[PDB]
Amino acid sequence: IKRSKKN
Amino acid sequence: HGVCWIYYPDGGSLVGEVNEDGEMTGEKIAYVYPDERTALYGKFIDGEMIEGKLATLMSTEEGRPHFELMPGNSVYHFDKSTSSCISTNALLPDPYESERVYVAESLISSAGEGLFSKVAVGPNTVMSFYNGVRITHQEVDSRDWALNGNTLSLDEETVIDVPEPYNHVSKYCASLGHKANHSFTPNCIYDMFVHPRFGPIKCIRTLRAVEADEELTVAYGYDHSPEAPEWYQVELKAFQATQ
Ligand SMILES: Nc1ncnc2c1ncn2[C@@H]1O[C@H](CSCC[C@H](N)C(=O)O)[C@@H](O)[C@H]1O
Repeated sequence: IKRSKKN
Repeated sequence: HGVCWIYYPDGGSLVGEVNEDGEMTGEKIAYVYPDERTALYGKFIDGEMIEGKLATLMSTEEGRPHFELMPGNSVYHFDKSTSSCISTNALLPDPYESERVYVAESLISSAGEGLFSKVAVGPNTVMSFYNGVRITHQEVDSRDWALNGNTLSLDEETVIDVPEPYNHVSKYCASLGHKANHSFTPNCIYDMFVHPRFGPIKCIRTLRAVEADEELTVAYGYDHSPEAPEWYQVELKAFQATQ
């Protein structure tokens, strides 16, 4: 659902 | 003459004499990048950059820094992005980043352009900045992947993006973090960064030693199942079948 890069 | 240094977790810092109120306000305040050498010296109000000129921290004696200005008329100012404005000067590069990375054709097949190192550096070195417009997670998560190639979560409330046509260096080069391609064996990570021009953003920091001309990669970190762009899922499978 989360359509962004993450760290 | 009581000089103050304020260091951020990322390695950058603010240095100068505070006013009667105890704030970084004056014509001789400076932001020093993580290399503790590259700096933006000039007018700041309460720590906020009004007019910073490219300079070099030559030396420090008992906490007192000595800066010498770099040639040229390169001035910068706090220019935080909004949801619709990425930068007041999209074609003015960042001086620290300009000396560390460059864009070229990626070594990854069919990956377009990539970000490369200009120098050999050790682990934990900040190399590039990931600035962009600020939008909500709802806006991002509720739209097609075709529009989320450059989205990067900043925090629980904000997502940074470099939308068309800013994804083209000819249109935007203030920062270049969005040009780093993905890898499941990355040599860099996205880390928090407090920039004097861009404000709170993220940076690309090395995980280990990198050589001059080595391509910088970061793990995009999309959700996985033991949603993401097709190219990502493909490379994921290919990765699982080696190691
Ligand atoms: N490992 C990889 N394999 C194939 N394409 C990749 C990739 N990592 C990144 N990309 C490509 O780069 C996009 C993210 S932005 C990275 C910059 C981009 N290559 C450019 O030239 O502007 C993705 O949408 C995808 O098209």
